[PDB]
Amino acid sequence: THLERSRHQQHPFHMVMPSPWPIVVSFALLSLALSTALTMHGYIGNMNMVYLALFVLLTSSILWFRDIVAEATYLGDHTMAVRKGINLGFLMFVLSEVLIFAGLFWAYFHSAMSPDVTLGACWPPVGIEAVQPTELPLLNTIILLSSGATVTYSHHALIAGNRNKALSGLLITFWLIVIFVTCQYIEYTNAAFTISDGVYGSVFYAGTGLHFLHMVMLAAMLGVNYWRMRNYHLTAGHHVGYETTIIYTHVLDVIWLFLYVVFYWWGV
Amino acid sequence: NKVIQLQKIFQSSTKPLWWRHPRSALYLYPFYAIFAVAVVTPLLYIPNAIRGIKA
Amino acid sequence: ETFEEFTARYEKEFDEAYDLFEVQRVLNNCFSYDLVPAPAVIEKALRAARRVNDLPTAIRVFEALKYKVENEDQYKAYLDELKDVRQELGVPLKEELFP
Amino acid sequence: WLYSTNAKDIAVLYFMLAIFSGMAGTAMSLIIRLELAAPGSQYLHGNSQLFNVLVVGHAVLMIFFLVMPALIGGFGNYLLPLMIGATDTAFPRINNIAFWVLPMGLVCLVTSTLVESGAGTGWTVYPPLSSIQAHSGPSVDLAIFALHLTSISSLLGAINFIVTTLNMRTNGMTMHKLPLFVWSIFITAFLLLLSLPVLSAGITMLLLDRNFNTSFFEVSGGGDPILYEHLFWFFGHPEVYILIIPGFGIISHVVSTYSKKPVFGEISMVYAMASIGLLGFLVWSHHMYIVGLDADTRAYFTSATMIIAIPTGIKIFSWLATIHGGSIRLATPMLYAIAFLFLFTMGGLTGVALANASLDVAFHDTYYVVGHFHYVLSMGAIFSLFAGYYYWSPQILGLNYNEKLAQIQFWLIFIGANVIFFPMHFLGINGMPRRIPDYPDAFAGWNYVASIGSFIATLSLFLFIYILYDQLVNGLNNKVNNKSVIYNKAPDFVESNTIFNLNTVKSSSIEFLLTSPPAVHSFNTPAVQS
Amino acid sequence: VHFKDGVYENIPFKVKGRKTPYALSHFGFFAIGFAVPFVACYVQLKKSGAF
Amino acid sequence: VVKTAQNLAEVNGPETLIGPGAKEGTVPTDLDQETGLARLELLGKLEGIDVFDTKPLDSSRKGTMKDPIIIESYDDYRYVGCTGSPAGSHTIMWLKPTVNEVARCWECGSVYKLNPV
Amino acid sequence: NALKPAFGPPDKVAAQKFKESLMATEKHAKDTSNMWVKISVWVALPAIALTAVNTYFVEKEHAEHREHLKHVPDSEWPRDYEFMNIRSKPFFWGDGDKTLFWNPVVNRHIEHDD
Ligand code: HEA
Ligand code: HEA
Ligand SMILES: CCCCCCCCCCC(=O)OC[C@H](COP(=O)(O)OC[C@H](O)COP(=O)(O)OC[C@@H](COC(=O)CC)OC(=O)CCC)OC(=O)CCCCCCCC
Ligand SMILES: [Cu+2]
Ligand SMILES: [Zn+2]
Repeated sequence: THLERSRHQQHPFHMVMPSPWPIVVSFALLSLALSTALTMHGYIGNMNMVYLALFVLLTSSILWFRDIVAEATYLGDHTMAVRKGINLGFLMFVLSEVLIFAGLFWAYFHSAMSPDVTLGACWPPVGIEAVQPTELPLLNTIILLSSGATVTYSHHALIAGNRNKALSGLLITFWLIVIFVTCQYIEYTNAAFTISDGVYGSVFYAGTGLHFLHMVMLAAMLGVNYWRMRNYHLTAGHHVGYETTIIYTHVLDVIWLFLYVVFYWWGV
Repeated sequence: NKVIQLQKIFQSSTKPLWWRHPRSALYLYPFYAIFAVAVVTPLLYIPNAIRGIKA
Repeated sequence: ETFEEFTARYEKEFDEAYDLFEVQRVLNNCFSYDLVPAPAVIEKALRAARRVNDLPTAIRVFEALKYKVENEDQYKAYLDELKDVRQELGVPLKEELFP
Repeated sequence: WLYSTNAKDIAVLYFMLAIFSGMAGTAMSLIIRLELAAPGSQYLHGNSQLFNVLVVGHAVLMIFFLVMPALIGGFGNYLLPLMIGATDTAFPRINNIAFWVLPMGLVCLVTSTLVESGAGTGWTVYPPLSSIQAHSGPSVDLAIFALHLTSISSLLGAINFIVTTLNMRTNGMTMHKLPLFVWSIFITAFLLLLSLPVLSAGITMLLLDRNFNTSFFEVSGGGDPILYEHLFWFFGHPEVYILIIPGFGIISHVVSTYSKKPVFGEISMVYAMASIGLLGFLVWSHHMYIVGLDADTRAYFTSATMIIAIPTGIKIFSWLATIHGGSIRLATPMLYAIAFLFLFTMGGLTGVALANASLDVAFHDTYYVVGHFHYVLSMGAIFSLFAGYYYWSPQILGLNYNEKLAQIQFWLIFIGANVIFFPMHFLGINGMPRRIPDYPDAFAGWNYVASIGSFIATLSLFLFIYILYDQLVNGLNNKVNNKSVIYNKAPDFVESNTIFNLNTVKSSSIEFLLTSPPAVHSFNTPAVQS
Repeated sequence: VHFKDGVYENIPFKVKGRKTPYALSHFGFFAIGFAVPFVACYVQLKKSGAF
Repeated sequence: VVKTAQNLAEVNGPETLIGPGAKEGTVPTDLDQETGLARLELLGKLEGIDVFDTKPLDSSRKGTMKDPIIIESYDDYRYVGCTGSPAGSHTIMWLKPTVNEVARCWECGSVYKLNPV
Repeated sequence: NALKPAFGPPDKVAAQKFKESLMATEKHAKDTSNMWVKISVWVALPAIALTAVNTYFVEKEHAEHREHLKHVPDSEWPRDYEFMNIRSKPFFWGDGDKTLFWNPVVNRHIEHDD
């Protein structure tokens, strides 16, 4: 027939209504960047406008995300190509966020590959004492190798159809990551060298610093992957809000292993 | 559980999609209160930041 | 490809012209090549204009022939060669018309 | 309307800002060149500050607020939906934040001058010059954030173009058959993705060394300022190969439209166009030959950045091959695209003279560099932006632009900006340094020659505003009289006039088969190709 | 703009039917963009002693 | 009264494209808690006929004016390409066969009609 | 009637390749997911069961090590180098705070003007 075909869309790609959260996030990125440069130089007195700028930005993301899940499970222009659009739009995105590490790995090969004169002739220098890889940093590698063996233990389990392994298998992975925040909170509270400890104090809390600033959003990504799977939002044949979480962690084994070999093993 | 229930409400709603949640009336007027202040007070201190008057 | 395969291909396509459009779109690419077309194929470029009852697309043949002849000496010997089939159809040239 | 997510109406907001930032980016260059008219500070009274503020205030409006949002935003958000066969972009909601952070990238920059200090750091914002002991106020704090808002708009503005080209084509549009303007930006989108996160660490580390005193770059602590010279310039040379690859897309469409002929070697033009993008990564310290690199490291780069002149010779000799046989219809996009083929290539010969490590040691930071990079920025990326506006203005706006008045705007740009940038090669071959408000008295010769020309080019730009006024008010009364040119392709020699109005547009792209202006839904059915 | 693909209705301007002449609102967008460095050359000279 | 479709044949409006609710204890099994137009593409993918076309136009024969090439249009102005009778033999040229006028393809010589449906 | 015959031909050849493979991938969602249960909860969780207690005991010898330095230095600090402590443009949320959270067991920073 053709009368219903003249009442529907004829191309698989999605058409979105005009949303105003585009200019809401833009106004937050102004009041983030403008206000974080004022309190460094006065003019306000208190450091809470940046705390305001981290609040209006992040609630603007979930209101952006509330309209997206209204399109994901409640309006649904997600065809095969549009499913391949985001799944390649995010797989090509993490090529950018793995290259920003090469903007921080290459500083570590700038102060240790050729020895400098302001420091000692050894890396790490005198006065600065590093943690051996046969200590609590080795717990940080095995707890992700166990994370890399439970994110795929629950990847196929959601497609498998049973909810005893699909629901409970993501709560044990979520608390495996909040416990990873606290063991990278030990070296932020018990290690000798600080952020202002010269060039070894600079890049060590940058290469491992940005690896800590991604778990705050990864655990926040599990914070909706358990809420949606309990509120029956995600499905077992079409899951984008669950697939972007696995590739957020399956590449994380590769970058942390490259982070562990030069910061700790080659870094002593 | 509410996925078919909300699908009756979201589809054929004749509303803006950011007003199409049933739990969305309280989500906006406090949000428009923190939006009406965070875009003027970083900018109202700019004539205070031109004369050297800092804090 | 060669000069002769050029002649046999475009003297064939002029026969199934059937319209004013498929004369001018085929007279175009019979003149928009690197080489110069033979008088064998241009005789079917005037018979194609007679089959469609349009005279200025037969006066525009001899003006496209004038610019793309590369020598006036190789044009008057080329003009007198076509005078056998240019006096039957009564096709003038643009300089004799003086428009 | 303000927050409509249609990709057509976003790209008209992109172009509405790239002239506002243009008439601010060239009013600063007016005062810059007015101060170099005579020795002694004439108009600036005695202030050598507000001259390293205006130079950075001008050089970043031209790069990041004119040529970036027009050749990628102003056109790529209008043509890559249209030529490929999409209805709009693949991610249309983030398509609106990629524009609306750009005025917020302006309030983060115009207020960076109005504050008490003024960021006198230059465009290459170097670490010990911009350190907190040197620059104290919040001036350079905002100048390293407006460079971050544009770094993040044009980053997600290129994720929007890899998952548009790779899946959202039509039926017969195979991967070997695309318009060259799409292969410009899709190749560019694999350089915008792989160079901007390098930059975003190279600026945030300078933020950390200014109010968090972490000493990535501070000398007291072993932090080099020479790490910045290879980490910013790792972004820097791909950045100037991003202002020219969409410039290589528009010229490949104009020069093969106003010549009634397909482009010479189209498959040869797409392989020598990613090879510019790929090999442009491997040459990033030719800017820093004198900074104390090794005698074999400079020996590699003096052989490696000459190989960028291998595929650019293919992409020029084929533009001298695609107009050899064919006709030439000298309208205004053909005038720009044929003076682009002479003034960009003279900005290429000065490229390979600067490319040597054995010859940059008598040319760095002189005015011979500014003579070289302005033949490939105001003559290679404005000559392809004027040849892209005039080529798609009445097709997109619907109104013709008084063609007899756009020819005098071409010549006042051609000879009224060659008079500025040609004597710069003479002041630099003697050794006049850059960014200076005053100079030795022997450099007052050509600096008055190059000062008479900046009123010529910026009188043509005042005329270009009037062309924009004649196009919007009585731009409908242009194609009904003999003011403009209507049909950009005149018919053939044996094509009769009464048969031309049946088969009018013999284009090779969808962009002209659409209506003028195109519809709000110009694709509501999947089109087919071959 | 969502609908009405007319002639002047893909631009957020108001070209025809304006109460005031359009050359006020067209040169007044491009000369204002020209006069922003001439107020950066004003409040930074008057602050720094010059005039 | 407004039931579901559960087959490619019946549509009869947009309110009949939803699926039925699934009980607690099991996941949605790709056919129950679906959405609509994603389910509409899936219901066509459930059968042996694609809802959308990824196939070029019939570029085998040339197409005269007495025997033209018919395209399966769905509106007035379906744009077509013309890359040859072997589909690779000449430069592309884009066309627009409108309502009861033909696109004539000056270079190749192919004639297209609309078939507006 | 006019102009509304049918959409297209229901050939049923494009079916039974995507539908039966959804059960074949379901098998690949079954036995491969059961391949990881013998190595996640049976290998990796006993691997951290011998590693966490290996680090539960070496944590306590360092938790007592910090109590020595925060108690007394017994002369003074060993006068740290010029790169270890830098205070150009001191911090803005407080007066001289090193970071968001820092204990004085490792971050004492006593000035030695002398
Ligand atoms: C996009 C790049 C771009 C462009 C177009 C220009 C254009 C111009 N620039 Fe600039 N310039 C730079 C980028 C650019 N410049 C950079 C990076 C520096 C170095 C800073 C640093 O490193 O210190 C620099 C530095 C620089 C100097 C200082 C030299 C030194 O210290 O290094 C001078 C002074 O003569 C100068 C002048 C000019 C002039 C007269 C123009 C004229 O071409 C402008 C007048 C001409 C026009 C009329 C055309 C442009 C106007 C438009 C609005 C565009 C049209 C487009 C649309 C409207 C569709 N420039
Ligand atoms: C925006 C466009 C652009 C483009 C396309 C180029 C292209 C090139 N640039 Fe340039 N360049 C800049 C913009 C650009 N540059 C800028 C903004 C700066 C820095 C200024 C600053 O720091 O402020 C700069 C700086 C810069 C330097 C640093 C000098 C210094 O600061 O000390 C050098 C030196 O190596 C250089 C070289 C080249 C070369 C070799 C090319 C080559 O790609 C060009 C090759 C092209 C051809 C040669 C012509 C066509 C080819 C032929 C006809 C055939 C082959 C040729 C022959 C066989 C001879 N550029
Ligand atoms: C911030 C924004 C500021 C913008 C300010 C920019 C100002 C630029 C203005 C340019 C302009 O408006 O010119 C277009 C206008 C209309 O032209 P048209 O395209 O309709 O075709 C006309 C017909 O085809 C031929 O016109 P004709 O040949 O019959 O007239 C002769 C004309 C030619 O001489 C000149 O152009 C220079 C003087 O001479 C005169 O008219 C002298 C009269 C005193 O042509 C004219 O009549 C121009 C008259 C002179 C205007 C002052 C010039 C100052 C340099
Ligand atoms: Cu370069
Ligand atoms: Zn054809």
